[PDB]
Amino acid sequence: YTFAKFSTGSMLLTKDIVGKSGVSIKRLPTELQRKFLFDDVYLDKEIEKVTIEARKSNPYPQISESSLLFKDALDYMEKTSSDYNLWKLSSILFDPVSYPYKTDNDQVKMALLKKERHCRLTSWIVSQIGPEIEEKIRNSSNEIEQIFLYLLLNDVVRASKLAIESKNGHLSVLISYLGSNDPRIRDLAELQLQKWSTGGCSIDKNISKIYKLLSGSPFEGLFSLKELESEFSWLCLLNLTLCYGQIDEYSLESLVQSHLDKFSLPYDDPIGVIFQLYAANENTEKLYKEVRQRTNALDVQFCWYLIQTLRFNGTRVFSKETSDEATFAFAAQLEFAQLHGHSLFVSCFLNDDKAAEDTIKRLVMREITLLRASTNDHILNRLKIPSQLIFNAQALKDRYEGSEVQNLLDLAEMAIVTSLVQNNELKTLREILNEFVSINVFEVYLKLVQETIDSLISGMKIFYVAACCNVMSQEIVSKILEKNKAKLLELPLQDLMKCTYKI
Amino acid sequence: HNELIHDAVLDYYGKRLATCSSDKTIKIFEVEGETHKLIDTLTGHEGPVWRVDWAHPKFGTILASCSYDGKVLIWKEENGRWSQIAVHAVHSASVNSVQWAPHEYGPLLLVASSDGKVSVVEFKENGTTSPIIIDAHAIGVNSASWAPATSRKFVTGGADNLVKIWKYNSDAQTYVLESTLEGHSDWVRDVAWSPTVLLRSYLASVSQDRTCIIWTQDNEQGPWKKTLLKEEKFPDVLWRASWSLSGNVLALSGGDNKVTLWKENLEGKWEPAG
Repeated sequence: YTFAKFSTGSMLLTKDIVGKSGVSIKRLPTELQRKFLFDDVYLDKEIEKVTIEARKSNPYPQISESSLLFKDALDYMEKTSSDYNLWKLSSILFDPVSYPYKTDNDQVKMALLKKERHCRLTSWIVSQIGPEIEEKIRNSSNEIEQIFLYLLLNDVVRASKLAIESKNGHLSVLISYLGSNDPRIRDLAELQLQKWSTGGCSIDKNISKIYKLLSGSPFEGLFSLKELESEFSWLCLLNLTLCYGQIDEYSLESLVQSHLDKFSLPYDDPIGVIFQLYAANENTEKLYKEVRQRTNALDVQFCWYLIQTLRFNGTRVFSKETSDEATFAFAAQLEFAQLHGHSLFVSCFLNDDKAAEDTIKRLVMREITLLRASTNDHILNRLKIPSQLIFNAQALKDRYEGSEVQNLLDLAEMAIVTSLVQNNELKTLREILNEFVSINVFEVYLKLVQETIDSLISGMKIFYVAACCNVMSQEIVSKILEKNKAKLLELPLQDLMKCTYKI
Repeated sequence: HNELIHDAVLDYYGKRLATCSSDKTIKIFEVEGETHKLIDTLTGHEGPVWRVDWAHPKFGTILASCSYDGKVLIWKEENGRWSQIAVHAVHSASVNSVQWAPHEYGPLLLVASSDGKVSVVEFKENGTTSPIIIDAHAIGVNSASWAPATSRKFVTGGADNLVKIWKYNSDAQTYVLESTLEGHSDWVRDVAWSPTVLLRSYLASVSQDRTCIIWTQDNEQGPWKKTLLKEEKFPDVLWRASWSLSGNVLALSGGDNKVTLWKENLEGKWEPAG
């Protein structure tokens, strides 16, 4: 026999005859594997990037402005880790570029922004493929092949130089065109290729490759580099499409898409996934959903961050429901990590007001104690946690540990019971007046000081146990003090012993 | 000496644990990571205490336990000294489950005994009990779990392999049965309603025939959907089945000495996690 249920603080107790209690306090294994999340500084700086506004259907906080960028996380990761690569590439493709220099008109601006982005993407790809190709150049035994490989590293100049040196001068000149998108050169190169591929008794295997690069359509083609699929990282070939490929005529997106249309990427590879989401443009969400059911390369946190960035930057569009789905999932992972402040922060990116309300409330009340320590916990409860919720939760924590100002801001009767000094009573009376049970009020008014009515009220309250008896005894004492004939008898009509002594 | 505790419960804030074993005693602990210091022992049952269950702290410190002696015993800590304030044994056999309602309902209790009964014990103004009982299952009831909601309902797992969903009705004043569900070949050990206020509702029904059916209702209308968590019998009989609050994770206590964990994926089907 075994037993196990989930805790309030979502964790698990099981039969365990090895402890002291006969159960085990198990810290639920958190899927959330990303170091900087457990450090509260990240969370503070992350809240600094947000503008919280109360809802239009309730007072609960939800995010109005976010300036979060893939860029921002990079400081908290190793520049060597694959994770860093994911976040970086994601920054390059999705975070807005700024172009500081003023531009004659705005379509120009747009064009510059495209060139900049393109240049960074292609410099980065070259960063990645770098060693692969350098290895390949190490092992080549043929100069023209080396020239080609230098083109694989998007180094037009060293290709040109080696050409020059290996006495391949004309080629060298031709090479200098790579990366200007001169359509003349494009159609000429392609022409030369058809002429060869119709007779052309023999053309060197790598010169044809280089001409194919000048053609602007290196796989899309009839002398196709597609077979290099088996000799190079998919990223390496994509570099070829992006650098040569037809830069001007295409948007970065539809260009990348063009390439992807020619080659299936491995399902599990995440830098692949990011390119696909980037290229998918018109239906990122569609693809994102597809990506979800196929692989786990994108983690809960990343998927949430992505969706949120794209949402708050106009970059892309996601369903309220998909954004909320992502948000739920991550908030939950966080709560499993006992990261309540952080889960709380994430919970605010919910679109559904009802759900936000519930989630937030439930968590704050269940976990108020921990959420009231440092200033990094203060800014937390100064997200826009409703005054009501915070004190209410705090009221609950007092009833359970065995407050009054919060109550002032049934239960009230029980509080009066616990209280059973004059100044405190007066303050309570003032609070009650401000708010404006009736029996208690009459009694208080009498104490501060019709009398029969107050008496009947107090008796009724007593009937409605220890506190009531105390109040009755107090009233008796007060009456005795006042006395110190028929009216007195009417008012009168251990306690029993006292009554007997009185009679 | 504590070779076989049957149930343990954690309080709202998780500072005070209450285990209950077969020697009839209910031990209360002040937990603190590694060190749960025994603070109490409670002897008032005439048989193995099957289950314990704290109430919402809105009602002070109350704990309703149910034991083999057919009696439900309500306890309460009072100035640091425990005292059996009430009792409710209108059940002619071993009482199995006892689970409080959502605190919005008042201080309602849910008892489920082998005499095929399930009661909902209100605690009035005098603190005295107001029992309104119903017949739940033929050959006995092993468990009964509450449902949250915003039209109240609960689930019951039977000894006739049924899983019933009852709802309150002002016309009847007694909970009227609204839907029963059939899918097990042996005593439905435990049934659990999930606290997920999300698009749909989830029920994990563990059973003796080593299955765990999951009843996912689309919404308020369209009936449930049968989904055998996995389609192979577990190496041994399953006992308990609990949902997680944040996340909708399912914990399964099989009689095979580990607890498994199952999460729903975008297929709609369930996958292990741990």
